[PDB]
Amino acid sequence: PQKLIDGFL
Amino acid sequence: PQKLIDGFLK
Amino acid sequence: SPQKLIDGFLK
Amino acid sequence: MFEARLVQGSILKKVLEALKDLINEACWDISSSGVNLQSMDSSHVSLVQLTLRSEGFDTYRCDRNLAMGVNLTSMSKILKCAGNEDIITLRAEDDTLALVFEAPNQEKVSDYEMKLMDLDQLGIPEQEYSCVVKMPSGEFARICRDLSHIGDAVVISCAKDGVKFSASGELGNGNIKLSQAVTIEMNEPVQLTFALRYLNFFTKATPLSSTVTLSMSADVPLVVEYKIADMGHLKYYLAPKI
Amino acid sequence: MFEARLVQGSILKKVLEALKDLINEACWDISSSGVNLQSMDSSHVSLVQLTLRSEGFDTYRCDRNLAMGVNLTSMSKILKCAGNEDIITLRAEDNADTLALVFEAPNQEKVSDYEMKLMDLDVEQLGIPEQEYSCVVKMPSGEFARICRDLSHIGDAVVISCAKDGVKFSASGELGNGNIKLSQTEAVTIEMNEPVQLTFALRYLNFFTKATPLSSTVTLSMSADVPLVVEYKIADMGHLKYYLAPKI
Amino acid sequence: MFEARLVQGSILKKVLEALKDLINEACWDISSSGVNLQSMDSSHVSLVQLTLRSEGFDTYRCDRNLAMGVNLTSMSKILKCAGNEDIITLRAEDNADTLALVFEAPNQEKVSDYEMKLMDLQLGIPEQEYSCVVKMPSGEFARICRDLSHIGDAVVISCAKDGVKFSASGELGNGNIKLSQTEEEAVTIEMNEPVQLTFALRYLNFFTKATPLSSTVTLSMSADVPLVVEYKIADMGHLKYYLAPKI
Repeated sequence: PQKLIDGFL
Repeated sequence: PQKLIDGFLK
Repeated sequence: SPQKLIDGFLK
Repeated sequence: MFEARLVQGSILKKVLEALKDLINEACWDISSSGVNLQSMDSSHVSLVQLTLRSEGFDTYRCDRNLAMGVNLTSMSKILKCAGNEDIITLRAEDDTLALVFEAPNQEKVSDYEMKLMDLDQLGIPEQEYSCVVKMPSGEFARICRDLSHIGDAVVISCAKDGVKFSASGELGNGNIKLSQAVTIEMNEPVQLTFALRYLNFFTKATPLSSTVTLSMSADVPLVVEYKIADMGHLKYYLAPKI
Repeated sequence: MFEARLVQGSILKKVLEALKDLINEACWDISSSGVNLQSMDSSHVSLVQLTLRSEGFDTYRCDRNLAMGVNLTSMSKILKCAGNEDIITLRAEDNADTLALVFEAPNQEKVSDYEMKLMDLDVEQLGIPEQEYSCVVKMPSGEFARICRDLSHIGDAVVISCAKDGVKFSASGELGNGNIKLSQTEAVTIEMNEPVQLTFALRYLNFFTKATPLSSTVTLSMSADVPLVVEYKIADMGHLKYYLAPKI
Repeated sequence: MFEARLVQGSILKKVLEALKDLINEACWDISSSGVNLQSMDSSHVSLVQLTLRSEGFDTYRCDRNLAMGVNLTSMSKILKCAGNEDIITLRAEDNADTLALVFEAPNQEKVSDYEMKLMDLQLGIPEQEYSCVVKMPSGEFARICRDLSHIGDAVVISCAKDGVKFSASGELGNGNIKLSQTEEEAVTIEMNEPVQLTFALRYLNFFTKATPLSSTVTLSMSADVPLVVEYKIADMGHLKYYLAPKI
């Protein structure tokens, strides 16, 4: 359930 | 030596 | 090694 | 339904801080006349009895009588989310208690909600006590903290003159003498031994009143009583060491 | 030579306190624009961006852009040796192999001089693109901190629901559950294009509030299925901005 | 019988607070001239020397000289039951098997009495001149030692005409703090020759627990000999600490 910040950079 | 408070209960 | 004791300074 | 609204919600906060470190779970009797709680610690050495009169709340409603089973760890924790200036309301729709914290600015409201339990009441009949001592709360608290650094038990000795608290241990002995705001109503001199471990749980009640009353009679439990201004009282009872 | 004098040295103190507990190391971009720091925590769940503009300093010198690799834990213990009224100076030769901090007590009769090694950290400038947000909430930073501390006694995650009239914070745990509702109008100002509802790790949110000493107000910008922005303005210097990927 | 009444009880409270964390037992020399305590820490790196002159006490009686072997852990715990404004009386019979501490609540009709067994339990640092004597705020000296101990274990103290400098270095990095000459917040050097010594910050940080006894501290030093860290106890005497150097 916890997404990483990496997707959005 | 420590009494319980059971017994004083009514 | 380097920490001196206080003993030798008493009299 | 049951709905009690309390303008000074900090009372609840202080009431539960004083309870949570003695007793884990307890039963809350709700009736027309308010809230009664009566509960022993897990080792039956002490007993707590809290009275919150119904006319002490701002609004008070109670359709039917309820014996709410409450986890006081959980209720404490929730109450920590109440600010000192919040209007606290409790609500139970006849197995869930709600707590509502209304902030002064009227633009922040907190709803908390907690599952209640099914819990299975004797009590300590009131007597005339040989000695009864009204002293400042902070002082009795300080005397207990102090003396627990010397020994585990405190011999309380009461005369018409004053009251003497004594403990001894491996690292010496100590005595704290008080005279006669401190008021003694002796009808017989007493001398008793109690556990400091337990009195220091009781003194978590200290912020609820600037005064405490100690009632002593031979071979019977101590009563350490804190009057909650215009609401009722928190009463502690502690068996003696004989 | 790079050299930057800050009379209100406490800002640095409060920035290092806001960062040391979330990132261990971080690269400091030193340029004419000033200081820029971007850095994910070790688990890549959150992003920290600090800007301190060179006009916010009182003396700023830069011969050459620098990528100062800083052990924030070392810089934090050093910054804990500065007094709250001290005049702090950062200085690095153009080699950039050590960083110097100088605390001038204002009486001028006390002057400390600390020094730490810099490490080679590459600037992975990889960043969050600036964008509109569906709900931007401006509110007292202390209240946001109490909301987060409160709720984390209930559960691990908070549900932030934001409308035009109000924003709600909710957590569920084993104990029970709580909801905290804020209405509009220090004070609370909500700018909503669309209602959002997002879930977040209170654990990480509570790291961010360590920044609360930098400003009396925080802004939360959020859209759907993207990270939340918690922004603290560092008055007359820039901002410290935390980003937190959501739970889904 | 020995009996000393101290109206400013807080002094004993602070004095014991400042000894308990460095030494566990110590001998109290009770004499006509007063109280003298002179003890080394368990590892013989420091020597603490407390003097409370008899005239510092509100009343002072001492018929014979006494070596009162004292458990400072027991004593400290007892003194913690004293209020900061209590009148403290010490009492020992001449046999010296126990020590009584009486605390008179200033106004309140409350009187506390504690009692402590004594134990059966003198070489010193000769008076000397010191190349450097720094008088400086106690609080400042405390912050310096606390701060510098986050950087390293040892501090190099350097005293010159201009000022006094403290510096440490660890793996983290190095640091140094320079004081300069400027009361009570005044920094004052009486130097005779420049001095540079190295001392253990762990011990200094034990010494600074005496900071409540005086807003000033005196550092005295000469090459290859122990530093002296002195806190005057106003109208009473002093509490002195000697710390052997690291060479």
